[PDB]
Amino acid sequence: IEALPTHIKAQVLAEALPWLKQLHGKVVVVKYGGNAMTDDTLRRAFAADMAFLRNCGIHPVVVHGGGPQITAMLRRLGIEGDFKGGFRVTTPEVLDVARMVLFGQVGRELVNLINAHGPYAVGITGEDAQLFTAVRRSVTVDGVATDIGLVGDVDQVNTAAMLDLVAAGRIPVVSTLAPDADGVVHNINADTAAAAVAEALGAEKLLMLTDIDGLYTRWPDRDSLVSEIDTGTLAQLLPTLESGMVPKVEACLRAVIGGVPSAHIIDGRVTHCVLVELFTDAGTGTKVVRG
Amino acid sequence: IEALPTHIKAQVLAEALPWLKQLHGKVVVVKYGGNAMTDDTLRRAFAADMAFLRNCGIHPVVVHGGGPQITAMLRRLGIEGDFKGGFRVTTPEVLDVARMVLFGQVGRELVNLINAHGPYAVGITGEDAQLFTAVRRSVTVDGVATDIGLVGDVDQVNTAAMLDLVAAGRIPVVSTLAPDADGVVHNINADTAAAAVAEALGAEKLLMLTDIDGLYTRWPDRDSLVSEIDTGTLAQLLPTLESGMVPKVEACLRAVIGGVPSAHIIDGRVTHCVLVELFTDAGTGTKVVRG
Amino acid sequence: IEALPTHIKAQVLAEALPWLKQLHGKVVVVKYGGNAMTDDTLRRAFAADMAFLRNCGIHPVVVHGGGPQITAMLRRLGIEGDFKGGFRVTTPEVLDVARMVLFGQVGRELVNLINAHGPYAVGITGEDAQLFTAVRRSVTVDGVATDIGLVGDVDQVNTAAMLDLVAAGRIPVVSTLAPDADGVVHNINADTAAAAVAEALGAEKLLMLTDIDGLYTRWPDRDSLVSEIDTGTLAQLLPTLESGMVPKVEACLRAVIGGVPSAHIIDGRVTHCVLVELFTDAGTGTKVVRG
Amino acid sequence: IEALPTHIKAQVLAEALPWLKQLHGKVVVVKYGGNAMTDDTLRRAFAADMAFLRNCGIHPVVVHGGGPQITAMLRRLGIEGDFKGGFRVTTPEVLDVARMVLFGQVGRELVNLINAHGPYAVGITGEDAQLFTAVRRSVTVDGVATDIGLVGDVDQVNTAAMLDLVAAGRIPVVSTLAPDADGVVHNINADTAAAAVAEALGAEKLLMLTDIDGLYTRWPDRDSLVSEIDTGTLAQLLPTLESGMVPKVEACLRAVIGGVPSAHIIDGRVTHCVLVELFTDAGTGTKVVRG
Amino acid sequence: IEALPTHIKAQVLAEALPWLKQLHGKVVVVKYGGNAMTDDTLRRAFAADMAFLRNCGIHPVVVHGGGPQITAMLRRLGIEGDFKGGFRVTTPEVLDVARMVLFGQVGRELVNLINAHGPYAVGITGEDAQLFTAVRRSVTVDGVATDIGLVGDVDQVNTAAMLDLVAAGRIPVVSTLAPDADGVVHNINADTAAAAVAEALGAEKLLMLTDIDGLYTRWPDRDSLVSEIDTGTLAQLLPTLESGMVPKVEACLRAVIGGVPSAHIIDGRVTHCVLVELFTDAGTGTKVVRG
Amino acid sequence: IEALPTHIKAQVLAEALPWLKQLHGKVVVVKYGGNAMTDDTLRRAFAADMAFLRNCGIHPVVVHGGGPQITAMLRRLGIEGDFKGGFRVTTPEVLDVARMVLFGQVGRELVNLINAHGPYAVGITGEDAQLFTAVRRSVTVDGVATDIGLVGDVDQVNTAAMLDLVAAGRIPVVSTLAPDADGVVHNINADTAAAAVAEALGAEKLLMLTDIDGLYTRWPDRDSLVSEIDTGTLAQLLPTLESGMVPKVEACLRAVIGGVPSAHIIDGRVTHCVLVELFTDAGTGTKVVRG
Ligand SMILES: COC(=O)c1ccc(O)c(I)c1
Ligand SMILES: COC(=O)c1ccc(O)c(I)c1
Ligand SMILES: COC(=O)c1ccc(O)c(I)c1
Repeated sequence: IEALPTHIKAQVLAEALPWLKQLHGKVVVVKYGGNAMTDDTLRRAFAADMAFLRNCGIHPVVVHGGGPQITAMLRRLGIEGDFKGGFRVTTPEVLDVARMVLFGQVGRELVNLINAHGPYAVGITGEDAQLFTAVRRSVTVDGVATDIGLVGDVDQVNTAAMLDLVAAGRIPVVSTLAPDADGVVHNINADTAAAAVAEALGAEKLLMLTDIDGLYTRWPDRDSLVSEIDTGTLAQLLPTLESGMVPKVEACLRAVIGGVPSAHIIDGRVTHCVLVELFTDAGTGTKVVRG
Repeated sequence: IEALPTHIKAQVLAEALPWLKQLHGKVVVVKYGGNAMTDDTLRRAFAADMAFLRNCGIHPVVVHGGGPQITAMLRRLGIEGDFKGGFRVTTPEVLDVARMVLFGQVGRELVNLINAHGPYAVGITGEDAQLFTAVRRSVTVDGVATDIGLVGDVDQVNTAAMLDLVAAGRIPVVSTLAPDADGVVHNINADTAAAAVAEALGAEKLLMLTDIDGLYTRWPDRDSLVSEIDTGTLAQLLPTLESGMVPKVEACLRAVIGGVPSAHIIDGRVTHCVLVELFTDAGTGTKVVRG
Repeated sequence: IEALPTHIKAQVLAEALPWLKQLHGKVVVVKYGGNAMTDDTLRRAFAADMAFLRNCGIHPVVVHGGGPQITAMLRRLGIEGDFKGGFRVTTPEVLDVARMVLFGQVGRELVNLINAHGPYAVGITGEDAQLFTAVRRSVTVDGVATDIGLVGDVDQVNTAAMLDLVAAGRIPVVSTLAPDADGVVHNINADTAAAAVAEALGAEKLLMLTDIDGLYTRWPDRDSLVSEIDTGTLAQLLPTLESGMVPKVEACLRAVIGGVPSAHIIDGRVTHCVLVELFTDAGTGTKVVRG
Repeated sequence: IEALPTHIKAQVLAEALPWLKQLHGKVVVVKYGGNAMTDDTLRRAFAADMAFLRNCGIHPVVVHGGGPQITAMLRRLGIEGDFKGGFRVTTPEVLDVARMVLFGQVGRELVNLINAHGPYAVGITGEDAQLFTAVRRSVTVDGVATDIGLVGDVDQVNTAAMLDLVAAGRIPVVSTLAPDADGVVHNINADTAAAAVAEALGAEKLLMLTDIDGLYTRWPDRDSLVSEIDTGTLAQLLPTLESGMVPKVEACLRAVIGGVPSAHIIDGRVTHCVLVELFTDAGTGTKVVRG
Repeated sequence: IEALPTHIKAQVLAEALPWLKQLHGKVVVVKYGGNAMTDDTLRRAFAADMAFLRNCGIHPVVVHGGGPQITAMLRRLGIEGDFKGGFRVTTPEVLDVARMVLFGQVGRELVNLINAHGPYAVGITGEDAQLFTAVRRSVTVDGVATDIGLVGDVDQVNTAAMLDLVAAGRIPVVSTLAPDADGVVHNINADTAAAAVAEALGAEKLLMLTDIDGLYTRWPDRDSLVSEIDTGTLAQLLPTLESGMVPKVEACLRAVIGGVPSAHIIDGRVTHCVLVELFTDAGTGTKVVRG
Repeated sequence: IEALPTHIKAQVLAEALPWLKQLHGKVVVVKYGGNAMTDDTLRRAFAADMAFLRNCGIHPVVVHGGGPQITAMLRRLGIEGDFKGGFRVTTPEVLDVARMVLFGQVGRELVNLINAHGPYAVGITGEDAQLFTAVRRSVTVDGVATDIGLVGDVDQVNTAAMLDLVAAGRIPVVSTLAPDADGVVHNINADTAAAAVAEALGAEKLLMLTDIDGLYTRWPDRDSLVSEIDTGTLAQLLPTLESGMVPKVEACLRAVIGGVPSAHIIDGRVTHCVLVELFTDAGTGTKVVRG
């Protein structure tokens, strides 16, 4: 820990200066999911890292999901699911559970972890002050698209009140639930949502915390791994990717095409992954830029 | 509805003018519980009334409880309670349920009901931006006081960020959960809490929505009912009151002694009770002032 | 007064909520003339109504005339008039009298009536801080137009300083006198002027207080009366109207065509007419919209 | 006009610099009466001088009277006066005439004269936005004091809204009429009033435009004239002064004792007297300081 | 000094009022060189004149040169010059001397002279907060252009931070040294620079303090002197001017064509020349306007 | 450089978080002298470190000296010194040289080094906008105190305009020259000055860049070195210190007693010493706190 000469303790800090300039006064949207939210030691480091950005004058906006904890509460409550394709149909009953688990349990832990370093985080959904709206989403079941309930994409973002909040010195911890135009609340996929917030707010970077080292073009060839890719190439390769990392990837493309400078798929198993990806050239992840 | 001559439609409005002057630019804390939150028609009217205040330039702050809905989720989850006196011991397991039911279910309905009239409500607990803190509370079991878990009173209120919020045009819908000084979240009794917010913010009025016509000194003598009372008399009469209305009453006294001009115990069974109590001399409730 | 059940006292208030939302933060120009300014009881109610709007966060701007009081001072002073058509020629002598009666008598009563409810009203003419200018107006005598002295229409409005004033929480009570480009003060017809202010300021509504129930297309067929009309129809019907209500009508059309959402011709004999027309669907008057 | 070498045109300007520093950003109250308001050439110069101060960043506040023009309108109207001592009893009838002559005639000329140089002046009385209040004043008739109607001294000044106005770049032209606490408007002596405004606003200087060269201790010994005097000496000499200059003098003492640095009694017959007194050491007037 | 009747002391002041209106709230760039900076009495008057403008609410920006004092320090240091044409080649050694003489000696005197009247002046070069940049300049030696070292014209001006400074009440005293795009500091000709600042800031007037009465078209015919000229005529006459006044003239044309209303070539031997040129019609100088 | 595992690249950054919280939004005064200003590689790192603080939202204020460069210019100019004790008498001739070397050479390098990372630094002396004043200082020659010319201590600091500057996002690079009350400029010892600025501005930390590892109580016993000390002990030990480090030490005590939390004597030979001392527990220097 300290058997490390100082002369180079100084050097690692001093090589963060370019990215401190790059990110000073800018929005950085961080999608936070996977194991980064399961292990206590990683969780506290993630929190402390949000504190870090905010004591450098960067404006983080956290967007979290919560698949597994939702399904655990549904079984605990004995709510039998219905499944079309692999998707659970989101009934009014399911929606209310998703809402109370995402907003009243998962988001609360992150808010309390970040607020140990200061009065920074505040939790919100699209319902609070109409910050964002949803629009119902059908999924393609297998050729035919069909309805799987009250799920949707982010429809509109109140960019104004959002950047009021972070300029006021606050870290928004977002739960991806939103009203539609008639007031009916839908659950939104947190990867998609994070790309939609990042684009609305003119974020400098989208950070996608995933449980993989990075994007392998030829999974699992160890050296197929890639550290940077354009949108156009990533687009043509999208249909050849593993099931779970497809949402993290179209989020990246919809954001970078949407004008975000770069989207990053990083390893949420590395402790302090965001500090590594933002202020260090030794990034585990993969960068996505337009092209 | 309209078989009412207009010449007096005009008169009822014009007699709201004194209380519009009294309340323009001021904080009004409304504790919202009882049946006012059970019946849909009353609920929508309560929401529309919060919208009303806010389109007159009054600054409402809603504080809600949720006893019955909490205990319903505990039984649904099969969490066996422990009971000292009549109090349920609030385990870490119970606390997390209280939190997710108060913040992720009950507060969400009120936020969505108010936001049908505009981007006004935002939900918060004392955890968000450290708005308020708690301090653990023992209750007197029966002579001896003893511990009944993670319950406490409101400890400190960030008056500053709170009045920033309402001046920004927002209606805070508060869930009474708060960190203590070491970050551990307690459940706070929503009547107490509402008196503590009202005092911190320099509210003009505390409104206590209860399921009774008003305070009867000699329950149930029909004419023992009283429309106004001082603190000192109400204090001496406190030990002679029904079990459930004692918390609504010491909240009133701790607020009015605390410098709030008046606390009001009103009938949440009357539709639009807050509009009646605030802009009309035909108030069902009972007013509490210092003396 | 109070033999009116409360359950419906509550209902009349709660049905003002849509127009409180419609009018919150907006300009409402009220032309104030006729009997509304002759009877003390109506006058005090008009004042209290301006106070009302301002304690709901609406921004009233009052524009008053004063034909009869001017001619009374001219006779009291023994100033013999000259008359072309039915118009009095406005000499420098007449102008100074009009000015001192409109600004130093009539406007002063309204300012003092409104200021019994608070420091709200301030009187002004177009001369103060160059708020508006005039341009001399000839009238068509009977085929030929000819000069009838220092009378004119509103030329330019300093929209900026005007909306500074009402955002500063003030109710402007305007006397319709204005400099021309060379500094010479003209009298302006207060109906015209009110339409010109309303258009300049982006008012939500123009309210024209008149001494009639509303606009009768076939005066005096009792049922020719109409509650709403477009500009285009009202235009084609303008040449068929009574002598005194023509100015109230072209003011309405020049304002609504000018982009004001609606102009209203209301009964200033009804006590609290503006409260009835603004927050109630039982409006005596007639609404004018574009078409 | 120009047969004046420039080398000294430069010198007179450059010797205004100390008083530009002294007066930059400060309030200067100017009481404006006497011949300064009767002759057109002097009047225009007075106006242009107010424009001058305001284009140097000084904050002038003009306070005018109007004895003779009031009595002319009373005779024109055939209102017979009643006289106790030499004072006219101010009936409700007289008050309304005073008000309409001061505010609707006299103040209007000054506003239009100043506004030829820019949108600067705005007229006001104590009735507008409750800027100042009056309190009824009895005068000592001759030993015994008695009532002479609705006349009073300035009671309270809304210092706040007043300095809002001049910081907003406006020159207030004040008519000395004010409500009392029950809303009844009194006429206030414009010398007194000017001392009361100056003290309330923390004026740097009070300027009293009078029709005399200055204060002669032994009128009419030509060399009894004095250019500067303390309060205490001026106090002891007050009972030995001419009838008309006593009000100009107790105004001076009540202001300078009230904390205004200096009061000045200047010759309103000199063209541009205020420019001479403020930016030149060749002042005709007499300075009053505390002592 | 005072044997000058006051009645006309008043008149000279009152004839400054139009130019006080013209210049209130505007930028006036004054290039300050020649004898105006050599004689102590003229220097103090120049300073006091900058103080003057700033206590009238004008925003002066001073730009100074310093040819002779630079060459004196080079000889004092024994730095042998190299000369192409009549130009000294500006070596890194020469540049550092120019910088320390212009910024650390010449500008310091002016700052301390102006700050005797108040905390107004602040010295700056283009290096401070990157206020302006330079671009290297070759001069035409005699037909062929060639390099004469680190000299350049003003490249870009941070108009924003510049007008922040003067609105903050400060008088910038500029030394004409600026970084290029790679950070290398060049010396800039102070006449050119002053025209470049004036254009960037939207100055009302450029004042060029020169050691001549004005521009003589046929030097030295006494009556060839001219008080006003357009750009187009001045352009065609530029190749027929004396060696030293050519830079003062193309500065004038590049500024007035650049949109500055007028450039003025004035006599810095006249004491208080800027006060004479700005607030008096007896200007020694010559005005340049577009045409 | 990169043969350093990342897992601990992450760790060194994450251990800066406490001092980022401690220093966010605070003033840090850095005295910059010694070798830190002689070697190019150290100089650029010092600059980049000031950039660092400013892209974390810390407010650095640099105070530099320049003994050796002054004496070099005096010899280059052939100015013979006069010496009382070991002190050079500071003649008007010497002062002007000190001023032009400190402000026009030394401060210019630091400004240009910092401005390679952004428009941040601005140079100033106490002469600019009267930011600080001096008061002449005699030194005790050897028992008797005597005059050694225009040298003094910092007299008063305009705290207001100073913190305006850094909140405006600027890094002040201060040259220690200041006017006295009569406008005469003195040279101030840059260690003293830095303690005086730090106290005036409520700095969080004073950083004293020195050419020693730290304070040795028993120089040169290698282990007499100390990492933290109180004021009271340091006071009693002051008379037993080496000649050159006495000024760095009484600056520390006058600042910490003056209410600065801590003063630090650090090794300006270590590259990036300020980054090490501020964001790392491996500090070479010695901390001074009150006691
Ligand atoms: C626009 O929304 C807000 O301002 C907001 C929402 C939730 C909060 O906890 C807080 I503090 C502010
Ligand atoms: C732009 O005009 C004004 O601001 C104004 C005019 C009259 C007043 O009585 C007041 I207070 C403000
Ligand atoms: C943009 O530059 C400045 O704000 C500035 C520069 C130098 C100063 O002495 C001062 I005070 C402000």
